Amino acid sequence: TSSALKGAIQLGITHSVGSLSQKPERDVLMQDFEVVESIFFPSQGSSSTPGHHHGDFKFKTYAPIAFRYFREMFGIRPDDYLYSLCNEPLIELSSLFYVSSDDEFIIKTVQHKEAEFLQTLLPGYFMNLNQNMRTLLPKFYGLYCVQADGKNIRIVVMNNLLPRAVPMHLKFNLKGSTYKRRASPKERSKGVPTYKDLDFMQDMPEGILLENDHYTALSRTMQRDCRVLQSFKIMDYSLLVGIHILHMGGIPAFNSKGERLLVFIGIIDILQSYRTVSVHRPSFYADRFQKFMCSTVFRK
Amino acid sequence: TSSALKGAIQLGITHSVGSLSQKPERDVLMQDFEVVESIFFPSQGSSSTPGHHHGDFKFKTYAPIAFRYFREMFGIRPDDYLYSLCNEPLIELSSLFYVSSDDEFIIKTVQHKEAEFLQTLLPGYFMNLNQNMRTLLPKFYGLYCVQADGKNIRIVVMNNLLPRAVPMHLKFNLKGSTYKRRASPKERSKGVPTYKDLDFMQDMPEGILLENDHYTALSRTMQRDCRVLQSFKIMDYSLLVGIHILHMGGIPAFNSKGERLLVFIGIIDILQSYRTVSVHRPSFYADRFQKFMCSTVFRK
Ligand SMILES: Nc1ncnc2c1ncn2[C@@H]1O[C@H](COP(=O)(O)OP(=O)(O)OP(=O)(O)O)[C@@H](O)[C@H]1O
Ligand SMILES: Nc1ncnc2c1ncn2[C@@H]1O[C@H](COP(=O)(O)OP(=O)(O)OP(=O)(O)O)[C@@H](O)[C@H]1O
Ligand SMILES: [Ca+2]
Ligand SMILES: [Ca+2]
Ligand SMILES: [Ca+2]
Ligand SMILES: [Ca+2]
Repeated sequence: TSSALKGAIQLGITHSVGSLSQKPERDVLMQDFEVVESIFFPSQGSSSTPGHHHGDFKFKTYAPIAFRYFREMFGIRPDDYLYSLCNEPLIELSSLFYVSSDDEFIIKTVQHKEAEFLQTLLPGYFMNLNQNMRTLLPKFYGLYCVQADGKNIRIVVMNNLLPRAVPMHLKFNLKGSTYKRRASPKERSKGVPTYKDLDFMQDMPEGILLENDHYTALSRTMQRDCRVLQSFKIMDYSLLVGIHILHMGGIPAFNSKGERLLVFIGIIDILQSYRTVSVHRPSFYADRFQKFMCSTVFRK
Repeated sequence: TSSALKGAIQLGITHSVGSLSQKPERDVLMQDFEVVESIFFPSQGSSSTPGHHHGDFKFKTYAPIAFRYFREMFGIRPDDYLYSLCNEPLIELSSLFYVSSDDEFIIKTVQHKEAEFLQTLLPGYFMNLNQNMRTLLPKFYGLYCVQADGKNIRIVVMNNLLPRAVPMHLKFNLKGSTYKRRASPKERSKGVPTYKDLDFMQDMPEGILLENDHYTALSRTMQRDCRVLQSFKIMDYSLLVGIHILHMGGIPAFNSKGERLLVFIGIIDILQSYRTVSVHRPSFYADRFQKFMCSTVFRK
């Protein structure tokens, strides 16, 4: 019964943000990042909580005020968040993901270790957001946890980098590494294949050309996201990249042949940190990661 | 030999920010707040350090990169900082203060406890600065420590709320408390008397009137600074207030009689925290502090 999770997500977020938009607004304080609040949904029902078809669950909203601030800094009006996520069926896919009917939000699960680490990331995330306004890291809208009979599933709601609205003719999941970085042929048979690194280097060996103008932003704001990531001892993150070819949100690019492109990029899987690996190893992953994307994958 | 401190301040800041403006710029990370860097000035001299008339000292710059960011967010070009402070004599006054020849910077000493607490305040300070852009808290430009033979003097360089450039006809140091809040008559004989709270309530008993427009900013951004301060368990801070009467930086106000004013305000002495006092006591100081200034001291 996946349906028992979709509903518990949808029920609880409504109750969480619903009750918040009545409380009046205030600034975020360091105190707000470690708050975790819990509301209880009996199948019978309660004075606070409506009854439902699914079984009894507690719904846990992590760091609620801080994600209110993050959502607003991101443009996510509360009424839209709630409608998109809690008032329309959720599609699965095949860590475990979902999407909104809208295709604007992605949900993902996260190991207890990864959610706990997100909580510690918040202040540095706040700092990066408020310094590097064109950063590529995940746009985190909320951290939640549904408590089943004796298990916890932990969800982080975040932004969809590749929306149905723009048609993606190429997909890539890149890391700057080579080992097994080649699309499992099971995946290679989708019409929407998310090719990996070796796949890239042969299919697109003259690269993705960028103007002297826009290539500089990338090189600059990636050096920034990599300095942020290695600071926090993070690894195994990919630069996900969808390409679209022509005959408004993304980057404009020129093809090896010369067709005009619009490239859509973002850094994903940033919650595995190492705070046995070496002292200087996450720095190695960053320097590689960046010297790759900003030489092999995008050039001037 | 106060002169031996003025010089050690001036020598070390030059060396600290001088060496920094050659290093290339990057974003602030949580890691940067706890850094403390030390450079050594022998009276003989060194390859790194010039010789001097004063005795040997180590100069300690606290959280250097974070204060570079704070200075820039505040408008303080590095060349100006350095000239003002390190390239012109420093005036004393009669905790121990100085000023720049310019009258734009104030220096103050801080107990080891207070400096150590500033270091912990940095991330919440970063958060407040980047949320409440019209906040009243001290503008901190740097935290430094000069190590004498066996003693340490710890300085925080910050902004002068009452500059010689505007003539102040009134001064006040207000807290929302009454006990001994009445200017020591020793001070009461200066031509520039910094009256306290009881002094205010009788000399200006019809208050400082403010437009419905500007009175709202104050009430709003003070409720914000007080929510920040009590969060950090801080007390004994005063709202310092200088008044100027007419016949461009400050607030415009109307007098009980009706003359047109320009009021200059700021919150000072915020480094005494309590992280024996009650759980809810710093909150009491804030609610009082604010319900005072935004009823007795400024009205609509
Ligand atoms: N924010 C996002 N926007 C668009 N697509 C995404 C997003 N996050 C994940 N995906 C899709 O899921 C894949 C990456 O999943 P991710 O690596 O984040 O999760 P995971 O289960 O931890 O993966 P891995 O097993 O590689 O560590 C990508 O190849 C991408 O196509
Ligand atoms: N940033 C500033 N701008 C202008 N004047 C200031 C500033 N800081 C301090 N002063 C002057 O010094 C006085 C306040 O000193 P402050 O209370 O900050 O230091 P202190 O020695 O800890 O004082 P106290 O003994 O009251 O705790 C004020 O009355 C004011 O006139
Ligand atoms: Ca991955
Ligand atoms: Ca992972
Ligand atoms: Ca004081
Ligand atoms: Ca004090």
